[PDB]
Amino acid sequence: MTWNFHQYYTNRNDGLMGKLVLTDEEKNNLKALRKIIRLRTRDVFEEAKGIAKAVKKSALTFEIIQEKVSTTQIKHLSDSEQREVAKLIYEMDDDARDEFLGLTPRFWTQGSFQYDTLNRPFQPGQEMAIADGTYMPMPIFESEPKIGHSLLILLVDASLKSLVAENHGWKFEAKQTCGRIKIEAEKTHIDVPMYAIPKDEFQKKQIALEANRELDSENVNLALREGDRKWINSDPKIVEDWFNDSCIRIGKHLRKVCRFMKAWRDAQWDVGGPSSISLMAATVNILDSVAHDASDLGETMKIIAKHLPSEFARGVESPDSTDEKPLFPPSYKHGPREMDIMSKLERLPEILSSAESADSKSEALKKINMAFGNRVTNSELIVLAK
Repeated sequence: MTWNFHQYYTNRNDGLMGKLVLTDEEKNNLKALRKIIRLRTRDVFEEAKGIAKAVKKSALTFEIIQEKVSTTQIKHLSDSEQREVAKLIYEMDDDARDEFLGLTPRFWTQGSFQYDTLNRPFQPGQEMAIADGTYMPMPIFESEPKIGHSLLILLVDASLKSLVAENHGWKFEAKQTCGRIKIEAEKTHIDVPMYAIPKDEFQKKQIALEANRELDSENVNLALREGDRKWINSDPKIVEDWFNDSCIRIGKHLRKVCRFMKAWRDAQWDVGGPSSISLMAATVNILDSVAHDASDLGETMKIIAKHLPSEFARGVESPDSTDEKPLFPPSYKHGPREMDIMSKLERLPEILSSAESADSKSEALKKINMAFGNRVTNSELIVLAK
């Protein structure tokens, strides 16, 4: 016996894609959540700007400024955080205060929601994620921009915390690269990294955009929450463009197989396993260099599973040239975490082979479900090879 799994993988109702692709409820939910954060963040920034402009209008004391702060949504910060915001607004010099009054936060979602490879969570504790970056158009800087790193972080945190304060079952979490809202009961969290981008360039492109119906990566700076290094050059559009380009170059099946590999990962580890981006990059390298047939994703997945251990062993380069660190280290550097990852990857082609030569459709299903978990239950998707 030899079985074909193309329908197992791709059927949009009962097949693996049918089980991975977010429901409408889930997808509209994530969009509603993102919209809610965007609205509050713009509101919080206006409230702060309103105070700034009152300082510009007439020299207000520091005590008056603390008073005004305490009545805005910034009141959801800690009392030390609140006075920190008041101090920063009070201390801003004329140049910085003008720039701040010009600042309007802009938004852009990154990650799997944007790559369109966001899977429904499998194991308990696994969550849907969405990252919506907040971008701050400001003059080009080195060291520190006119509008402080500190002030920008506090206002974004104030936005998130004001939303948490309005929602039972929401929780705020501060991370090194973002603020986070988690809604455990909805298996959802939203990340908000903050970026500085050149203002003059942003304005120029925006005018052309509206007239005709991207920014220079080197000056896109990710804010870091702690440590000596407040900013780092990091442009999420690099990876985003690379992946979209890869999809065009390889074909529409690229997104499906990346979903399958992420689903494999979610089934093999409740927590941990290779990052999604290392799997996508390794898969892209394989499909770029190995002949395969998109009309049979059963066969294509066997090709992928066969070549992934070699990809990971030699180490997986980031498609972003400016990242020094690989997405995954080469063998001579592997510790326990990577060794565990190598063992799982080496097992995959064995699993897919045993499914292919199972005695029946029901056993073929059980065997391939060792790789992806028991999500697909309709064994009739599995057909005899011709």
